[PDB]
Formats: sequence, C-alpha cells, structure tokens
Amino acid sequence: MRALLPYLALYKRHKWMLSLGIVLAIVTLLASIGLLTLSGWFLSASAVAGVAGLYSFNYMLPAAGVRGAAITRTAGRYFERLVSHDATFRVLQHLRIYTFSKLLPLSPAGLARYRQGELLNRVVADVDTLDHLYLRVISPLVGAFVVIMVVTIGLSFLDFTLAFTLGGIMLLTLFLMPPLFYRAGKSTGQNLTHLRGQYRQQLTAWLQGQAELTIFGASDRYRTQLENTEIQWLEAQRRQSELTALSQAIMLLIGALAVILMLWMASGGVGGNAQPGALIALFVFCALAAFEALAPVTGAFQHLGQVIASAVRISDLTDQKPEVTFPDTQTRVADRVSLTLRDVQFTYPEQSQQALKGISLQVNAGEHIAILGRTGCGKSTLLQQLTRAWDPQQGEILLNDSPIASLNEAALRQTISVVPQRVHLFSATLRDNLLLASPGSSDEALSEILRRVGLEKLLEDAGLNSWLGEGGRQLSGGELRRLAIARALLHDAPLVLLDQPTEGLDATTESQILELLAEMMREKTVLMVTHRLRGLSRFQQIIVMDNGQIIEQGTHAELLARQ
Amino acid sequence: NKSRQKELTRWLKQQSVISQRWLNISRLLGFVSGILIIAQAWFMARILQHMIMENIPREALLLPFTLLVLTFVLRAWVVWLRERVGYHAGQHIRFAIRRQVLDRLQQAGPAWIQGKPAGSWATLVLEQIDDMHDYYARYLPQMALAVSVPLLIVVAIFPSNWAAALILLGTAPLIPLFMALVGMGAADANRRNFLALARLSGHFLDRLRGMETLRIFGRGEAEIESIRSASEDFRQRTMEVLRLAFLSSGILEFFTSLSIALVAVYFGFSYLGELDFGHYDTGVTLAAGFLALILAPEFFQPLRDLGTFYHAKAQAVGAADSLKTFMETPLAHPQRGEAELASTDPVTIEAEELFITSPEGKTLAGPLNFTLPAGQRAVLVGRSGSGKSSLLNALSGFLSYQGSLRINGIELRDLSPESWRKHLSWVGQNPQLPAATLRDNVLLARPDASEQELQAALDNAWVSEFLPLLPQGVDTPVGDQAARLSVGQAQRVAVARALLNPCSLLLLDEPAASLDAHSEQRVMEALNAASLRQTTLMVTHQLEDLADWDVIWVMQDGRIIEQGRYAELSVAGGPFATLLAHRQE
Ligand SMILES: Nc1ncnc2c1ncn2[C@@H]1O[C@H](COP(=O)(O)OP(=O)(O)OP(=O)(O)O)[C@@H](O)[C@H]1O
Ligand SMILES: Nc1ncnc2c1ncn2[C@@H]1O[C@H](COP(=O)(O)OP(=O)(O)OP(=O)(O)O)[C@@H](O)[C@H]1O
Ligand SMILES: [Mg+2]
Ligand SMILES: [Mg+2]
Repeated sequence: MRALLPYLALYKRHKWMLSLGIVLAIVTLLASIGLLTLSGWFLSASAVAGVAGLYSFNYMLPAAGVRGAAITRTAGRYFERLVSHDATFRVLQHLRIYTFSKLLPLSPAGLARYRQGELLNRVVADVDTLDHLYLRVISPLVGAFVVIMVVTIGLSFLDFTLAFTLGGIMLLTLFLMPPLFYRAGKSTGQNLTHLRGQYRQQLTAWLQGQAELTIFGASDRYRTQLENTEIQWLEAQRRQSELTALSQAIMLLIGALAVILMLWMASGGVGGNAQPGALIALFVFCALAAFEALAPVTGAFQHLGQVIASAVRISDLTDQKPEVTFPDTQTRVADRVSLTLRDVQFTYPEQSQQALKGISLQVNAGEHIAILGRTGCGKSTLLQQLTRAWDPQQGEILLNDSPIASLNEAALRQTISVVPQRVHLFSATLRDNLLLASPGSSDEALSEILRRVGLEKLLEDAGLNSWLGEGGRQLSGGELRRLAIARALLHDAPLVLLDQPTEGLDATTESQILELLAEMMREKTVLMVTHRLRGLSRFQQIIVMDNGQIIEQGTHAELLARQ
Repeated sequence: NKSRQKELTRWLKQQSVISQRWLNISRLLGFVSGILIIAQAWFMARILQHMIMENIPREALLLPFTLLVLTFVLRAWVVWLRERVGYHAGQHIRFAIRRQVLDRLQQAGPAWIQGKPAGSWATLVLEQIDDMHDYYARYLPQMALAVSVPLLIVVAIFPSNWAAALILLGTAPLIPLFMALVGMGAADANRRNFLALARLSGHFLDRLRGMETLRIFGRGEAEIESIRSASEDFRQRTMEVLRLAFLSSGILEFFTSLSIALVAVYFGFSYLGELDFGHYDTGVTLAAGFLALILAPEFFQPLRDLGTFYHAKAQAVGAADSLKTFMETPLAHPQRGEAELASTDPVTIEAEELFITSPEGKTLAGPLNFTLPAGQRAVLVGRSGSGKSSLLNALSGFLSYQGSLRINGIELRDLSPESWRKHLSWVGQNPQLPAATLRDNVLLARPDASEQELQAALDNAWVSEFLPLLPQGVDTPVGDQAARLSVGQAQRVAVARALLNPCSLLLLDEPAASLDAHSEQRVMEALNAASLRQTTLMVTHQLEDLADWDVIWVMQDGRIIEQGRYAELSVAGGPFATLLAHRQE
C-alpha cells in the first residue's frame, strides 16, 4: 500500500485538472441526488397541499430546482469525465517515458535479470494499470466521501436522528467495506498481474523461437505450457468476477437497508413532529438516490489490489542502480585515440571464474590490431570493456592516457565505433536503420555508403523509404553483416572495434569488404577480432587470447617464425 | 469502411455460438430484474401513499414491508447471478478465439510471424482478444433487455397514468437515434487505437531487443523521443475513443434527466390542479406519482446501459479488424497438406523450375532445377544474398513456392507439416535457443533422451569442452537470446540439436559460423560423419575442405549456375574456381 507513494507525487504536476475532475464529480453527485430528492419531496408536498393549497404552496421554485439539477447532472458528468481523463492520460505519458528512460542506463547486465516479454508488459501494460489509480481508485473515494458529508450535514437540519442514521449506514459502508474487499481481492490482483506478464513472456518467446520449435516438434509442447498459463490467468479473472458480483450484491442489500430504515424510522416523526407530512419522502428518496455516490467505490478497492501489484513492478525497475555511471564533465572528442590496458580483469555477474585474467596491451594511435583465439576465450568480453558495458575489477583502461571512466557518455560514444557480433535489424526504415550512427547524414551520404559495402540492391524499389526488420523486409545473414559495417563507417569514430566483421560472407565479398575497410579505416585505431588467418599481414600486431588471457603478441611475420 | 465493419460483426457474432446457453440465461435474468424493479417500485409507492396521504401508522404496514424486503433480496440475488453468468459467456468465447489464433500461428511459421513485430503479435493476442469480453458478456444480452424491460415498465404505468407513460416514450425514440450517429465512427476510432497500441508495443520490444546497438551509438536521447511519439499517438487515439463514449453517455443522460424532470413537474402540477388530462377521469393518487418517479430512472437504465455497451461492441469491432485480416491471409500453402511419406529412409529432393517467394510476394530464389538422390549430400555455394538460405527455408515448409519441389515424388505443398518436420532437422543461420537451460536446448527434439545419447550430442558438437566453464554445467540457464553464452558457444549448442535425433533430411546453414580454425574442424568431422547417414544439404563457405561431397551447387542470383563434383569444378574454371580464387590468399 505504501508502494503508491512515489506515484502519488505525480499528482502534483496536474494538480489543477486532477482536482477539478474531483470537484466536478462532487457537483454531479449532489445534483444527481438532489434531482431525485427534490422530485420525491415535490410530489408529496404537492399531494398534501391538494387543489385547495394552489396559491399558498409555492410551486415555481421547486419546479426550477428539478430542471436546474437535471442539467447540472448531465453537464457536470460530461465535463468531469473529460477533465479527469485528459489529465490522467498525460500523467500516464510521463510515467511511460520515465520508466523507459531507465532501461538503457542498465542495458547489458541490468536487463539480463529480466525477460524481454515481461519487460514489455511492465512499460506498456503495467504502466496503464498503475494509471488507473486516480480515475477509479482515488476520485471515487474522495468524491463519494464529500458527498456523504454534504448530504448528512444538509439532512441534519431536518432531523439529527435520521441524518446520522442515513449517514451512519453510508459512511460506515465507505470505510469498512472497501478494505474488506481489498483484503479479499489482494491475492487475486497479484496473481492477475503476475500471469498477464507471464503469458506475454511465454507468447513472445514462443513466437520469436518458432523457427526452431517447429522443426524439432516443440511448438505444441511449448504452446501447452503457454495454454496452462492462460488457464490460471482465466481463473484469476474468474475469481475477480466472483468478487465483483458479490460486491454489487452487498451494496444493493445495503442499498435496501437504508431505504427500509428511512421508511420505518421517518414514519414515527421527522423534526420532532409526529405528522411528518411530505418529509417522509424526502429521506426515502435521498436514501434511494444517494447510493449512486457509493457505486464507483464498489470495485475501487478491487482495482487497488491490481494497481499496487503493478506499482511494485515499475518501482522495481525504476529503482535499479546501473553498475556503469558517467560524469557530467563535457570534453571535446579527440581525433586520434590510443588506448592502454593494464591488468584488466572482469568477472561476469553471479559467477565464480574470471572471463578476463590480466589483459595488458598498449595500442598506439593509427595501429590496426587483430585479436585471435578460441571460441569463448573472452574476445567479445574485451571489446565490451572498452565500451564501458561493465566496470573492470581491479583493472585499468585508459583512452589517450586518460581513464575511460572519466569520459562523458555523449563523448565516449563518439570516440568508439563498434561492429557487434550479433547485428540487430530494427523495425524502422532503411534510412532510420542507418541514422543510428551519424544522424545528420543526408540521403546521398546514406546511399553512398550502401553502394560501398555492396548493398546496391537495397536502394531498389522503395530503397531508403523501404521498411526493414519485423513488419517489413528481412535481411539475409550477409546483408545484416554489411549493414553493421555501414553503421560503423557512418559513425566515423577515431577508435573502431570490429567483432568478426566478415563473418558469413563468401570469399569474394569478404575481400571486397576488407579492401574497403583498409581505405576507410586508414589513420584510425582498429581492434578487429577475427577467426580467419587470411590477410593479417597488414596488421601491426596480432593478439592470441586463450581462456581470457593474452598468450602471443607481435607482428604476423614474427608469429609464424616462433610457431 | 462500413462494408468491412459488417464483415467483422458477422465474424464476431459467429464466435458467440459456443456460449449461447450462457447468453440466454443472462437475458432471462436481466428480464427478471425488470419485473423485480417494478414490484419494488409498486410496494414503495404504495407504502408511501398510505403513510403520507391516508396516515396509517407503520405498525399496520407489515405485509408491504415484508414483501418489499423480499423484493430487495431477490433483486440482489439476480444481480449476483447475472454478473457471473455474463462473465462465463465472455470467458469461454475469448478462450476459443485465442485458440484459433494460436492455431494459425503454429501453421504460419517464422516467415509469416516476421510479417508483424513480436510486440504487436502480443497485443493482438492479449489486448485485442481480451477487449471483446464486454461485447459478449454485456452487449449481446443487452439488446433484448433494451427492448423488453422499457416496454415492461411502461405497461405497468398505463393503468396509473396514460400521460406519465407517454412522457417516457416521448423522449425514448431519440435515444437510439443519437446512439448511432455519435457511434458512427466509434469502431474505426478503436481500430486506430489498437493500431497505435500495436505500433507502440512493437516499437518498444524492437528497441529492447536491440538495446545493445542503441547503447553503442548513444541513442538514449533519440529513442526517448521515439517512444514519446509512439506513446503520444496512442494517447490521442485513446482520448478520441473515449470522447465518443463521454458524448454518447452525456446525451443519453440528458434525455434521462429531462424525462425525470417532466415526470416530477407533471405530477407535481397535477396534484395542484394546473393539469387534468393525464388521469383517467379520476383524482390523481400519490402512489401513481411515486410509481412513475421511481420507475423513470429505470425505464432508461436498460437504454443507458445499451449505449454504454454499444461502445464496447465498437471496441470489439476495432479489435477484430487486425484479427480477421490475420485469419484471412493465406499461409505458405493454400491448403493444409495431409499426405505423408511413410519410410524413414533418406528422401529424394527434386525441383523443376522452382521459384521461392516471400510472404509479401517478392521472389527470393530464381528458377531452381536440381536433383538430389536419396542418401546423397550436396553443398550450396555462392555469393551472399543469392538465395541460398531461401532454398533451405523452402525445404522446411516456411516459404511459399511456385514451381515444383517434390520429396520422394510428393509435392512439398501436399506433405503434412507436422509429419514432414519429423523427418527434418537442421541448423539455422544465426540460430536461437528457445529453452531455459542448456540441457533443455540440446534435448529440444526429444526431452526424454537417455543420458548416454545426450552425452553423444554434447561430445560430437564439441559442446562438452566448455561445460566446466558454466556454473551449473549442462543445466545452466542460457539466458534471454542466449546471453549467457558466446556466439560460438551457442552455435555448437545449435549443432548439438541437429545431431541428436536422426532424420531423413539434414539441412545446414553455415553450421560452423563464428568458430575458429580448430573448433570448426571438431564440428565438421561430426557433421561430415552425420552427413553420410541421410540426405544432406549444407550451405557453407569453406570451399577448401569439401573434397568428398557428392555434388556442389554454385548459386548466383537465385539460380544454380554450376552443379558438379569438387574434382572437376575446381579445375574447370568458371564461377566456382574464381570464387575459390579469392579464397586461399
Ligand atoms: N522476407 C523477405 N522479404 C524480402 N526479401 C527477402 C526476405 N528474405 C530474404 N530476402 C532477400 O533474398 C535475398 C537472398 O536471400 P537468402 O538469405 O536466401 O540469400 P543467402 O545466400 O542465404 O544470403 P547469405 O549468404 O548472406 O545468408 C536477399 O537479398 C534478401 O534481401
Ligand atoms: N552474460 C554473461 N554472463 C556470464 N557469463 C558470460 C556472459 N556472456 C558470456 N559469458 C561467458 O564468457 C566467456 C567468454 O565470453 P566471450 O563472448 O567474450 O567469448 P568470445 O571469444 O566472444 O566467443 P566467440 O569467439 O565464440 O564469439 C564464455 O565462456 C561465456 O560463457
Ligand atoms: Mg564473441
Ligand atoms: Mg542466409
């Protein structure tokens, strides 16, 4: 329940409309109750007056009251919906960008603690549920309570005993019934929040891996596990319906209780006079109509159990501390970058052994260095240390004889160009898949680099405008490899880290690309991890890594001589 | 398109025949709530007249109080039943709609699943199907109650006053009219609402999967603006959908609030003598005024609810547009093949003017003419982007083809998909690991495999050498997108899958990707042995080693331009020799 405090502070940035949507809710309920309360008394007072009391009884003022309350009822409810929803969905905006803003600072290792399909649930689905806090958990509660006080105070002039009797039934219902259903529905709301995110994870994982699951016959046996989550999810939805059904039944029974009591009690006397006259219908119709103030409160605390469960999930994500932090010291990007590593060691999270054991190399500016080794020997773990993916443990990495931890993030990204081993093709257009690096490039610059890497047939038909990735054209294994090279070429950073750039390319294209990298990367520091011994005679040094440590180091000509 | 909406509504209404017994009970229970409301109003009005006009003390009125209490208890019980009866109607239909969609996603394959982002499939299955609940739970039973209950109320008022009954029907006909003109665009507004949500959800999970690339290039500030734009399009669609509901509900409350005013004014005036026409030539009673005033809100309740649930129907029509399109579009094959080859012996592959097309329709591989006798092994060789992986995706049943591609003389379209995939195992390009642990991934073909047969796959695919590095050994989780493993370590786990279950056809799409010169040799000696047990087609680029494979297919621009054995092709010049020339320098 205390998990909602960080999100009640977002009420402040829209305190004018959010509070206006509550004042207009009280006004609507007071006019809605007044319409029935005034109409009920008007008929009875008119009936007692009869034909004889035509002139003595004032029949114009009450006639205007029922007409005025009928317009306040319909105009008030229309605007309080517009005002409350318009402000609620702009608070939802900040809640979604604020939640999304936390994902990239903790990208490589913080996001590995979660499953992607369940993270998609938090940002897109759980944020929407947590936004239900004002519309149907807060506005009903405080709007109803004020109406209880106004009705009880207003009726108190007529008769104290009857007023606190109706108020007592109504105010006691408001304070002890919602908590009772919160305790009853708290467990269901946690299971209903947990299983919606569990189904979305098991579905997106099932859909994304459908190539392998289909060939090996695991599609059916993974869908069965997916269907079991839906069965549990549908039972939680069913148990929620049982509580909603029972909650409405009790309010209708409590709704009967006051009407019966007002009928019974007011008959004895209203205001201390044994002959109440029309005053009996004033209390009965007030009790019959005032319950619509307690209508939204019925399921308000059944929303609460699910809102708090969501609030826990987002508060979990937004309270994570990224293990890599960057200073705010602005600095100018260098034009030549030379980096030194001295006994840098790194242990991956929740592990015992060391991925990197005392790597130590000094790469001068303008040097091209090739890193070789077995699979799993730490080659791509090294290239992420240079990118500040994690912080090294009792090691030191220096860029241009200055610590890599002292660089601003905006300046660190401009000094390093990376070709990852696992290229990603975003859903965006061909233009937008290349504007990740060098956003300011023109379409001629984009189209120029596409022909340089050999993707001239991506400019066919729609070309730059054509959609790529999921929902569009998918690229082959070799085309994805040359799209990452086109990104790094556009970035034009002083230091370039290539992670097997010519992987999955045939002999002809690989030579065509390696020749392209020779002239484009000239006078640039290059750390190119490869598994192919072809064309290493152009590299100033060759690094051979084994089990997270450098074994051999020197020129290709030197390495062959020493065997 | 209003023609499309009727097609969606016909589709939505067909899916409600599973829970027909549930909808009929709710209609009956809603009608019973109509009778109980009239009975409650009659007793409350009769009681009030006795106490006020005729001044009977309450100690005489016990029968009307007892019957009023019984009516209230019956009212609450029917409300309790109708809420639960309505839910079961919606749940069983939603469970059946989702099963049909998940059935077609099984048959779609990776090629048709890649036609929509995975975060947009999720909102299609979760949000769009769950948002048809109120169409089935609440709207379908309400169409009958919107006509039965209001007429039941007015028939109970004609004996009292013929004018108070005409006041309700005076304002009644405007309510159905205004409900439709306001809601003429409510179904398209919802369709664009679920389109912006699907666009927002797919955009998010795309940036989440590729968040490593975003971090490399420093797209932290740029991707916050893309989410802000996607989330603001979605917000404006939601507010557009909601504004119709508030307007429609405000209009219906305007007539409801107006009618109560006239009933109060007309009766209040009639008791005072300013009006005489309403009553049946007899003095107006107080019970008649109270009866028509308690029943005035309940005459429109069944009509306000219909307006409330009408926009729930528009929410289902908007949610069914993307669903019906997915059901409409044909999959990789026009009709689900039922034929199945019997023998587990190696299959024969025969192509005749074969053309392979993408889901959209673009041709990926040109005219392919080749023959692969049973038990023989072939190698696909060529430039990048020349259609080598497309052919292997056609042989897996993932892509639609135009010519002829016969397996043991049987057209691959006609083969049963589930039966055909049991004779086929292969390593894909950029392979993925869907399971949780590393053992669960290697044992994907058959989870209940003997530890000895599990060990053979781990040893053959060189997976057993890096097992000590892992904390839990072979039971360690591989993570999301195999993050715990390296690219070369995950590649060998993919190779372990293909070698565990023997099958009739083995395909290989760069099985030794991202493996050094030594670990590749360990893997290739396993695959060279495993390629002799059945028909094999391997897409590789190591032109040097393959001196023993039965035939080589050099593919260029989607066509097999050179087929032959490695001995003659290496010396006959042409595309293969030149392609090998750039190799080995
Ligand atoms: N879904 C798709 N829609 C449109 N075009 C596609 C699609 N998938 C692949 N292609 C195109 O088909 C061509 C060849 O595809 P394919 O991947 O079969 O060739 P490949 O030889 O396997 O390439 P590589 O050797 O790089 O893996 C590519 O140029 C690619 O652009
Ligand atoms: N997220 C992670 N958590 C824990 N351990 C990891 C993680 N990612 C990789 N490792 C371990 O680090 C070791 C080496 O990692 P790395 O990816 O640098 O090897 P690699 O040389 O890149 O492999 P390849 O050459 O095949 O790409 C592997 O044995 C792997 O098990
Ligand atoms: Mg690597
Ligand atoms: Mg391919």
